Amino acid sequence: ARQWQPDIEWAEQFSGAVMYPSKETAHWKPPPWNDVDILKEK
Amino acid sequence: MMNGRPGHEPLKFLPDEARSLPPPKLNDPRLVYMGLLGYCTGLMDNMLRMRPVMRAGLHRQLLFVTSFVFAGYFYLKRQNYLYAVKDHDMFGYIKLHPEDFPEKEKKTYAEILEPFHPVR
Amino acid sequence: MNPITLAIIYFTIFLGPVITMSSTNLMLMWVGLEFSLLAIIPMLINKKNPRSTEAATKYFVTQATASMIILLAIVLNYKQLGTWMFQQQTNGLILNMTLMALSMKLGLAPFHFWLPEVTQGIPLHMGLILLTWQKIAPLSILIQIYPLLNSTIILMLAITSIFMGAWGGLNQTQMRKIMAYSSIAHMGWMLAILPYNPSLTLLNLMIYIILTAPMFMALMLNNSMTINSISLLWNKTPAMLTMISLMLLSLGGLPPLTGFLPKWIIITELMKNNCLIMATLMAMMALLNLFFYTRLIYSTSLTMFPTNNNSKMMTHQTKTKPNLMFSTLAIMSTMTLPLAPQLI
Amino acid sequence: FYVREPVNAKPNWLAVGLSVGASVFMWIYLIQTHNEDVLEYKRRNGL
Amino acid sequence: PSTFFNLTMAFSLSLLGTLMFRSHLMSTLLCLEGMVLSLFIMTSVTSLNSNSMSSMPIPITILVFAACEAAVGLALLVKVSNTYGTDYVQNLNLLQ
Amino acid sequence: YGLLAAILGDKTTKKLHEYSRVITVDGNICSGKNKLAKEIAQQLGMKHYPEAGIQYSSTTTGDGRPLDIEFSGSCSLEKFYDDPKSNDGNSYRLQSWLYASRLLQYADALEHLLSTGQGVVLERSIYSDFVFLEAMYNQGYIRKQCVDHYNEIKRLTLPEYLPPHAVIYIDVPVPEVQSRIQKKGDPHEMKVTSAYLQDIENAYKKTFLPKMSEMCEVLVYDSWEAEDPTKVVEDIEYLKYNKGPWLKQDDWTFHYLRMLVQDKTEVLNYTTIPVYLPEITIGAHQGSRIYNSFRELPGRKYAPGYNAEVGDKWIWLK
Amino acid sequence: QWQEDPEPEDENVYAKNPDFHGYDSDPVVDVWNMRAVFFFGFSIVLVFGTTFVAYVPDYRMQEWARREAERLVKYREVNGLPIMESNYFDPSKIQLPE
Amino acid sequence: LREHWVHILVPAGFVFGCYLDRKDDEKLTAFRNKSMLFQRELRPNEEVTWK
Amino acid sequence: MLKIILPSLMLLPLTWLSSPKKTWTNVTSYSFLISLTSLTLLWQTDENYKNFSNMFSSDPLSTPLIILTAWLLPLMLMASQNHLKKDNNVLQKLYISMLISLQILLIMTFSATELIMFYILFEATLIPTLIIITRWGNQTERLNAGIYFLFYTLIGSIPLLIALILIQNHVGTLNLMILSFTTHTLDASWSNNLLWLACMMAFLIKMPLYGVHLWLPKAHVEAPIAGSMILAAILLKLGSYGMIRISIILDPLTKYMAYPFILLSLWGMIMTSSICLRQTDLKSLIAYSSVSHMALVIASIMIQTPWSFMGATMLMIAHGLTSSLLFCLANSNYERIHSRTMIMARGLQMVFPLMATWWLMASLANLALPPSINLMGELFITMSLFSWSNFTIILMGINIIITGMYSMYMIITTQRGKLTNHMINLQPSHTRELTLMALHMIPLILLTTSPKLITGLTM
Ligand SMILES: Nc1ncnc2c1ncn2[C@@H]1O[C@H](COP(=O)(O)OP(=O)(O)O)[C@@H](O)[C@H]1O
Repeated sequence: ARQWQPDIEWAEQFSGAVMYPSKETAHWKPPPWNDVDILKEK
Repeated sequence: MMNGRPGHEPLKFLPDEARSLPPPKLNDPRLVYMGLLGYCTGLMDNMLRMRPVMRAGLHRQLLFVTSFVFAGYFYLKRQNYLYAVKDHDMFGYIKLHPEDFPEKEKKTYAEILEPFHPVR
Repeated sequence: MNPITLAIIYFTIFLGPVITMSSTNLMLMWVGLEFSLLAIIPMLINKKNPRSTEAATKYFVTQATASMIILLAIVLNYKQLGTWMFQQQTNGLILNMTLMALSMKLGLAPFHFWLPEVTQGIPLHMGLILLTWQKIAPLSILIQIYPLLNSTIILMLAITSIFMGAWGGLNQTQMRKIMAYSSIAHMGWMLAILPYNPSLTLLNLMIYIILTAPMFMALMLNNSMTINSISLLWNKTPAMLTMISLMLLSLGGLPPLTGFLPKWIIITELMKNNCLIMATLMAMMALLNLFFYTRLIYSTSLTMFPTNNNSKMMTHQTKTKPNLMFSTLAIMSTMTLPLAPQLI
Repeated sequence: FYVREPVNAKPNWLAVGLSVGASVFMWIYLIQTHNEDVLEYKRRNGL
Repeated sequence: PSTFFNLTMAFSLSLLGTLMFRSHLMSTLLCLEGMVLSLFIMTSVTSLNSNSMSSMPIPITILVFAACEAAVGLALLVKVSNTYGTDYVQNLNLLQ
Repeated sequence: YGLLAAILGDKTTKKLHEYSRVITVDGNICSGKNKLAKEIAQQLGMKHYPEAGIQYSSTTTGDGRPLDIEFSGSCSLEKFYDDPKSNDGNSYRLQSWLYASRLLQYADALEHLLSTGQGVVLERSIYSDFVFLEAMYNQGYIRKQCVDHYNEIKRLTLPEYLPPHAVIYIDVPVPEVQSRIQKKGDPHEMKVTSAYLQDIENAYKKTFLPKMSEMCEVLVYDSWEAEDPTKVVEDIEYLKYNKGPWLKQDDWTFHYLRMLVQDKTEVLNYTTIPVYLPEITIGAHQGSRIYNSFRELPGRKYAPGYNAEVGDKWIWLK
Repeated sequence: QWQEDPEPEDENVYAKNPDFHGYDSDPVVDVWNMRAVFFFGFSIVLVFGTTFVAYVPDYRMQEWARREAERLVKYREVNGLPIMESNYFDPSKIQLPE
Repeated sequence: LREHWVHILVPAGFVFGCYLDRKDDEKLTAFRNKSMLFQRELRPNEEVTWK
Repeated sequence: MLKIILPSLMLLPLTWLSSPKKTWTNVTSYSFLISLTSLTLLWQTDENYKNFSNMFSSDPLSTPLIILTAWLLPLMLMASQNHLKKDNNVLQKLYISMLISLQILLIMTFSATELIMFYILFEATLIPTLIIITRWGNQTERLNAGIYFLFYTLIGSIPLLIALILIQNHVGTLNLMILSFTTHTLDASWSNNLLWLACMMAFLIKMPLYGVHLWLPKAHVEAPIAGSMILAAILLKLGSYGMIRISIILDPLTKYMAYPFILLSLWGMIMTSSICLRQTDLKSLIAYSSVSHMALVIASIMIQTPWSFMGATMLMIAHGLTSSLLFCLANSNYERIHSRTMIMARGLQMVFPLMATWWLMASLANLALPPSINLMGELFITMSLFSWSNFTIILMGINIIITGMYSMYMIITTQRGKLTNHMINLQPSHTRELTLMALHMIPLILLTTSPKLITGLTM
């Protein structure tokens, strides 16, 4: 039909702080977009 | 490399010795390339800034095609010199130290037996 | 920043490399390195986000200890030769220290851990300065002392960097860190030819600067620190999709574009000097760098990733333009190859 | 036309004249340099 | 003479220190300084027994630059125990 | 506007006066805030910004004629009401576009405030948008993640902008508003489940009002105080603009804020963050078409000043 | 599910433009994009090209060599020389090793 | 030309092509009549064997 | 040779500057004439190679190709006017320009004196091709196919880069003319045995050898028709042209360093030919047909006997034209059918009478029917291979029987049998589709009349 443009799922992989997620590395989560961590009330 | 040469001009662009070399013909393909390289820069700019690609900044297009080209003549004028120094330097050494670069004399084929590997 | 402070800092960040380059008394070369360290730290924490303080505190400790090691080399030389500057006679260990130290400030090879992390927590802008106007200084010191440094170590740091940079890059998805990793790699090629033909180091740098400076001002035009973020480039600003494609393939060595020349002449010079062992392995994993470059190509250009409705809103508004430098540095970079002979 | 009228409503007459005028100074210096250059080259060497 | 090898090893013992953190940023910033003292002492020592008075400026330039260097270092340290309530390095692991 | 201008005068410090504040008036779906706003504006000459709309951005940009729905993000408040908990999620897309619209409105307001010096009345603001989403999640309108995506956009963009100086507020119990709805009859607006109106006010009462109380001046008005712009206006002129983050805004600090609002493409930079929740996603094939079509509208195919269709000239020298 | 377009059908361009030649939808571009393609394609490449290629003369000398052989065979046979002597580079020219 | 100037673009390329082509010939002019196989004395009224 | 090239470059300005409606005819009409200027190179009254200038040369081996490279650009632009007619008027002008640059680059690569000029231009052709395959590729897997096409060629390419810089130091210039008239005889060391592999491997990769040919089936499957034509007709033959000009040096080693490849190719010829026998995707079958008929070529550019070489030159030009013809008609079925499956669409002759005649002639070219250059080619490679070892006929004899079977099966299950009941009704044939074919076969008929022109350097 129409050249397959990437769907959401193809896009999903590129999210995450590491492309090829490791055993423990995957446990990590992507960095905050604002570059400012929610951190804590401290 | 070529730095440390006798007479080196410590910070000069093209020493006057480069006067002796022929000037780059303004239409040298290279300078003409730089021109096209430039026109494209101009056109590209218009595009990235979302302007009519060719019909806009006709003043800029000129600044570009004429800045790049200006740069060329004076650069090529130098790079040309640098290369010319390289020969002056290279050829001279071949002589000053002649024994190391001896003019060998090859033998004619009639004498040289070259191996024949039969394809068969 | 009180514009006055901005001036003092920026002047120092700029007087820093310039003193290094101009002076011959090594000491004065060390303080040039010291001023660069002091000037960069304020800018690094401009947002003052929690990530930033981490960045600067790492950058500073890594930079400071290396600075102290470089000074120790100068102090030791002073005793082995009264001169304040490296000479033919210099003890080999004295020079090797300077290589390791300077390879830490430049962040090459087994000391490549700080750069990717500081490149991740600093803004895109200060990222460029931290990557390209802070490499000029240390490299100057090395290029000056090339006749004396060891061919073995440099090569090892060179090859290592190429590998680390490549391998690191493959996994990364954050752009800032993809660039940090590329810089490690290119920095590697540069230091490979230093012992043999310094003049080529200065080409493999300029081209890297003329390639990276457009690439980053591209990343920030849309301020995308994610590939997913750069992938929606097609909606935010469609024209830069064409040149972003060529510049990234240019950063890797593919033949029609300007990026091949640095790798080609470095390989020609190394084969001229007989390192056909080393050069071969470098070129091969250099090919790994293009894989992650093209994976980004895929997401940003060759394939159109899905975007968000709120993007239509950003299209409406006039897009603040990219400075002229982008163009002049995109073209001179993507296609100058037909003019290579003069460049070298 | 434009509610928020374009900042670039019309050319920056200055930006034209320093862009046009600058380029015409470039050429007149460049072409001058070449013929001047040729001469010196010619005479510097025998001819 | 040997005096120099003690100072040099002092700098290496201080080197081993800065390169092996022990959960205290302040202590490190303090080790770092131990080097500058060792460098200052060695530079002054050789300049003094070479009677090279033209170089004494350096022993001090080394200290002046090192002091500010440390000033910057401590301001980063204060910035850290303002964001994390401690100077402990482990906290500095967000950039992973 | 840039450091150059700021360096040479052009300081927001020299352009501020007592009447110069950011005042928002927030109420339920029908609090008569529209009226109070205009008046307060008329009182201090404050530029009265209208509530943010689907096509508020289009009126903002270029010609200003209203855009086609799909060009403006395909959001219907009309469909919001007639089809709550819709399969396509028009309600969330409506809310996300609304947040982007007020982000543009608030930023345009701040740009007028720091440049002209005149104050601004913005009715509802990014600060008072969450009540609609809170009520929508309290209802079946939006699901939990949808909420998280809005909160993430809010946390990323709202902190940068300075808070409303004061937040004039009206209150009229749910019965009142429903009745007020009946007076201006509109099939869609009419069918708004009360509990949803209950959830909107509840948020202001509980969340928005005290939240801002600590941050900005809070003036709550009963309907009766309302419809009496004079009295409310009087009270505003009465409150003391002291408590709040605005106190630290030195000229050299305002400059950077100005340069932000001066750049709309950044104001909403984080509004387009690549978080792929299904309602928000354009989709590449549909998005490409909508783009080729929005970008081909006259005067839009090229930057302002360069598209000849609408009558721009001098393009060959610009 | 995300918003995206419904599959676009492919038009029967032969329903309108019943004279469709396959190049473009509007008819005149169609006609003028075959009147120039059959012409520049067949009429002056397959014809003028084959004419010129056919008339390339003695391509790679193989029209010259069937005569030079004939005079050489004429000359060698009548003078009694071997028609294709068995060594080409004369043995005298060669300086063999020892 | 009502926007048919485009046509000349390609033809023109051929002309400049042949011109630049001649230029190369002019450059590679050594051995004009020194090619052993074709070394001949210029016939009357001919200053170039091949131009 | 700057008329075959400069006028070509100018095509790019014409694709961009020209009207959106008239862009297609200006480009196709002009490159047809660009092919006519290309025909002038064929005028070689003498043996001496025509060295146009320092960097640009054309000898018997390159000339038959430069003309084919110029010829297909018109055709490529005519086969992609349908798909790519649904684009935005700036995606087209990009595709047209991409196709234009391929032959500009390919014309130069085939017409290049310096071997590294070949390398730079050689590996550049990947940029235009990868864009054509990845950007416009219909299937979800073209991102993958593009990766395979870039890495297999690239990993082979960097060894050649090191090798050619290596010979330049060893001999002192990479000029094909000199390298030929100079004494470069490798010395059968262990290292040289590596040099030889370095130079040949990059060429052997894009000329699919049995070991590394997986890139070509994957690439042509999702590639658009214009990309598949370019890969089969000109792109794969870049590898063959390289092997002919590079083995002038490395003269002694290939006598004994070729056995590995020769056996890989001849056994490969049988297995690649056979899997064509049961492959459901038609484009898949043509691609493996291309691998097998190209496996014959690497087995003639390695035996290195005069006849092999021109057998190779005959087959490469001939198979190039035939393969495209097959890939072009496969596309016409794909666009109406909307599926690559061979089993669907049975009986077409009943509904598309002529396309079937083109299908029949293309298949007869595919198998070796005798008054065709395709057969002359195989007959010659077959002869030399027999000379190398009389046993070779067995393996080059199982391939001929298999090649007949799959070539006719494509005709028997696609263009005969009962008509498919009611697939989307199959609209009649456009005149473009038929010409695009006629333009492929009319030259195949004309070349078969005078085979001398495409015979190679050897004869
Ligand atoms: N987040 C939201 N979701 C749905 N509708 C909204 C939202 N924010 C504002 N609106 C719309 O704004 C309108 C305000 O009512 P209206 O009588 O037009 O003005 P006022 O609120 O001043 O009385 C409501 O009808 C409501 O549908």
